[PDB]
Amino acid sequence: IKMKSSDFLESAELDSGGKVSLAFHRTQGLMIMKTVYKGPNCIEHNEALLEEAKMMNRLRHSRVVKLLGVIIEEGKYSLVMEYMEKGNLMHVLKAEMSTPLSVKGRIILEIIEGMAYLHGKGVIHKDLKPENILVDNDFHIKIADLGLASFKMWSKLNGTLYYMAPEHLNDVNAKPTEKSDVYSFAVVLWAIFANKEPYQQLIMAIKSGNRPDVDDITEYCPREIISLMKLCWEANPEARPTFPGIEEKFRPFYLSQLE
Amino acid sequence: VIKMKSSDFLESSLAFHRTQGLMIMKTVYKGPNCIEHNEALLEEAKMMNRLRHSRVVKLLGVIIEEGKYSLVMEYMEKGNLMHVLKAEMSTPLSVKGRIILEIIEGMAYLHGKGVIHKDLKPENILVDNDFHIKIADLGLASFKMWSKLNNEEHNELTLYYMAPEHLNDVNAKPTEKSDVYSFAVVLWAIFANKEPYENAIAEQQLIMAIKSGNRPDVDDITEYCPREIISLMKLCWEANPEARPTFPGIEEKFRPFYLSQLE
Ligand SMILES: CN1C(=O)[C@@H](NC(=O)c2nc(Cc3ccccc3)n[nH]2)COc2ccccc21
Ligand SMILES: CN1C(=O)[C@@H](NC(=O)c2nc(Cc3ccccc3)n[nH]2)COc2ccccc21
Repeated sequence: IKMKSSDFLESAELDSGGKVSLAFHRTQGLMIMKTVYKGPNCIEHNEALLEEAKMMNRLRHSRVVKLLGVIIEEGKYSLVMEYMEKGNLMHVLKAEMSTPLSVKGRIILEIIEGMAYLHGKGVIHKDLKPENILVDNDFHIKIADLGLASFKMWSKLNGTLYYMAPEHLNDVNAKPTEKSDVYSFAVVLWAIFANKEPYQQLIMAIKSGNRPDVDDITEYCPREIISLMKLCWEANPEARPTFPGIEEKFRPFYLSQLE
Repeated sequence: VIKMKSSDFLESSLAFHRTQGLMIMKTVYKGPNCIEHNEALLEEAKMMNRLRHSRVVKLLGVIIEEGKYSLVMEYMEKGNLMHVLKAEMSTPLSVKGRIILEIIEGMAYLHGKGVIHKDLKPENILVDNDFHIKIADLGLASFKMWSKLNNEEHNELTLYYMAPEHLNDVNAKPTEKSDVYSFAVVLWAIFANKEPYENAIAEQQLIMAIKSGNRPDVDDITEYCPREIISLMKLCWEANPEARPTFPGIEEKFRPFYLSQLE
């Protein structure tokens, strides 16, 4: 679960929309490394910082990012994850060539898959956003936690409200649920077909019922997907469906009309 | 709780359900119906109905009626995997490799839910009109109560893919590794477009040969199976059950190779 800088034959640092380093590991290959903090070795939380890593490494699914390990040496604490060549969802959505409707259709279903898996494993994201959806060179996605919203030990060691559920806006104490991530998914649905980010006075608008304008989407989007985002960004969390329920409607649809 | 009425359908078994599409039925028992033995039958069905995954068959319902105990599931138009590989129209590697990866995902799902198949074979791998697959249990090997109903007196009612340990004189209980062996043989048959061991003359010659280390003929599938899938099936059909990899382990090995060389 823990690696050494020496296990990497070569490495390069790339800054993206951040401060990550790509390295070629001997046996496994290309991985992304990020130094969480720099300073003297800790004494209080080092034991459970290695256990957090073990818990995350055991979330294995095709649509979910796998934490490969941790590098702890001479006052450095760094997480190691797999490499997604094309960066994140918005980078791919703002590219010159338009992403085919078929590929956008497949991405949505893969976001559903990864989300249904994490929920089934008792994991609530609370930070689902295009910046957290990582795309490989084959246009397949993996859900990541780059804002350390689920890495509580690693968060202590060292933000978009456009995707945040209204129940969480001006109510930090409310517990994040499966319905919190469904709301974020609806805004992700919008950002996919609109190919851009949506939108104190904004927060009260979103709390009243204001949502990203469907009319702002220029390119072609099915009426059925429009209805799916509307339903998922519903004010009452109880009215919103679950990811296995989104999947049982989206999968036949994708297979009949988009694949 | 998820019990179907015959009212929705028509007789054949094969029926169109209003609002749920075409379905295939299996009438397991025809005779006197009694409420006591039925809960055990309804509960087991509710148990299978909760194995929900894109690559595993979802039992939709049961029809417990007078003179009819039936299992209901969605009809897979192209039949089993074997019928598809043996068809006139040749299947390209991209489709075969996607089929292989679907099997792994289905099996990783079932194992993660504690389900050990015990009867993994091309006959239990079902295909739709879009060349996507589902893992079934047509032999009722996991259906303890429905299988017992299928063996009554008052009622009207394989070898090539079995692990060496189960062919053995010892014949211990199945494991996850038992299914990994079955998978290795299916991998070979996907690339051979036929059942293994054609050159076998006697069943006991076969049984003793597998226990000794005989496996499907690798030379018959170098036309054309990548060296990667060959090493994989060789690893999955190892004599020692503890030396076989896990399905999530096989998934982490097959997914990157399929994306670069086959998709
Ligand atoms: C280098 N790098 C990482 O390793 C990052 N890892 C993940 O985002 C990660 N998501 C999962 C799956 C998961 C687990 C829980 C919830 C959702 C998904 N497992 N790990 C965190 O730190 C970074 C921060 C910024 C850039 C790079 C990194
Ligand atoms: C009508 N019909 C069915 O429903 C058949 N069902 C399945 O094979 C089935 N596999 C699973 C998942 C699963 C669960 C455990 C292990 C593997 C897979 N769930 N159901 C059984 O009986 C039949 C016999 C013949 C034709 C049709 C049917």
